[PDB]
Order: sequence, then structure tokens, then C-alpha cells
Amino acid sequence: PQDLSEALKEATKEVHTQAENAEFMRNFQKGQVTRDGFKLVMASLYHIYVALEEEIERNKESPVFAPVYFPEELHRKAALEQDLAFWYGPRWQEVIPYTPAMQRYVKRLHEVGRTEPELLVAHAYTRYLGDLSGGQVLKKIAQKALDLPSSGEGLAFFTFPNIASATKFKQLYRSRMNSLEMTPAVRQRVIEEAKTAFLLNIQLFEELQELLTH
Ligand SMILES: C=CC1=C(C)/C(=C/c2[nH]c(/C=C3N=C(/C=C4\NC(=O)C(C)=C4C=C)C(C)=C\3CCC(=O)O)c(CCC(=O)O)c2C)NC1=O
Repeated sequence: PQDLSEALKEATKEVHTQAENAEFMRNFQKGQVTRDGFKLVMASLYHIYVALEEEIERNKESPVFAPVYFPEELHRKAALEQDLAFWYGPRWQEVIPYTPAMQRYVKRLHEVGRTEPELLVAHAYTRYLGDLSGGQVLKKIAQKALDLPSSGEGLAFFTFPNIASATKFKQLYRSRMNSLEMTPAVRQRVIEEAKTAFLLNIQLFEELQELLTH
């Protein structure tokens, strides 16, 4: 559907729904999340965002990504470092898990950023705007399900400090993404990569649930 954002929304409708219906995610949404479950999602995000930001930095000047380069408004690496220090302690870096599901997500991010940068937009869009859009709801759900201590740390990931209005930001981001010049072949691959992004998350949810039970 003409605008890239709309074509993405239509093509990923099924996989997006499946991501929401995935047991671990479905449960998180229903308020059924444990401290162990929550810590794993946080470790996962840390790995994903380290990888994504590394590739964004490498391709920030390229006309195939520049329009969507918003370093100050969206970077999450530092927020996640801050959160992990609280969830895993001062030695979090050497104690956080790094499972195969997380590894294959990181792997794809690096493949894209290194050889197919024109597809990096698909991951940035789905990861950043998805996290930005549902951050406030999952934050609250976690607050009452986790029963955190009043130490003012651990949930910075859910707050984008340099974005005053999420609604106006997403509008600017969408406009910038729709502004990208793409040949027919390029576009179809970006759409396919968007599906890939949702599928990597769905596989991650499956593994996290598996680790919790077993
Ligand atoms: C390409 C990126 C991408 C996909 C496919 C993803 C899907 C996705 N992320 C979600 C939220 C979420 N799911 C968890 C986390 C998990 N969720 C993850 O995508 C990852 C990688 C973890 C880590 C194990 C958290 C913390 C949120 C809220 C994200 C936020 O608002 O900061 C849910 C519901 C969000 C809502 O009520 O708030 C879905 C279906 N979101 C996206 O941004």
C-alpha cells in the first residue's frame, strides 16, 4: 500500500498478531510475568539494542538510513546498561545470559547492517516504534506484577527522555521512512525483513518461555 509504513503494516499484520499471541508475550500482557522472566527480557533487549545501535552507527550517513537516524531521541543501550546494573548487580556484564535465540537475533542484525544496510530500516522501525508505542502499558504492568522497591532504578528502558511527544515523533519517523527512495526490488526485501524481525522476536519469546518452565 503505497506509503512504505502502510505496506509494512499490511504485510506484517499476521506475524505481528502472532507475536502478540505468543505464550510468553500473551502472559506478560495479562500481568503474568516473574522477576526471572522480566530479567531475561531485559537481557535480551540489551543484546538486541547493542547490536542494532552498532549497525546504525556504521550506516548513519548512508542515504538508505540517514532519514531515520535519531540518535538522541531513541538510543536505548545506556538505559539498558542502567537497568541491568540494578537487575543483575554491579557485575551484570559477566553474569547476564546470552542464549542462542538472542544470538541468532544479533547475528541477523549484523548481517543486515554489514551487507544489506538498506534493510536496516525494517529492524529500526519495528524495534524502536514498537517499544516506544507499547512501553507505557508494559511498564505499568511490570510495576505491579514485579513489586519493585522504591529505589528509583530498573525501568529506565521504558522512558525515552528526549521524546516529548511519542505521537508527534512517530509521525515524523513514519514520514522520514516513507521518504526513502527505493526501487521495487529493494522495497519487497525491506518488507520481507520486517517479517524477519517479528519472527526473530517470536522465536525469542518461545525460548524465554522454555527457559522459565524447564
Ligand atoms: C522488531 C522489533 C519489535 C517486535 C517484533 C516487537 C514485538 C512486541 N513487543 C512487545 C512489547 C514488549 N516485549 C517486551 C520485550 C520483548 N519484546 C521484544 O520485542 C524483545 C526483543 C523482547 C525481549 C525479550 C517488552 C519490555 C516490551 C515493551 C517494549 C517497550 O515499550 O520498551 C509486544 C507488545 C508491546 C505492547 O503492549 O506494549 C510485541 C508484540 N516489538 C518490536 O519493537
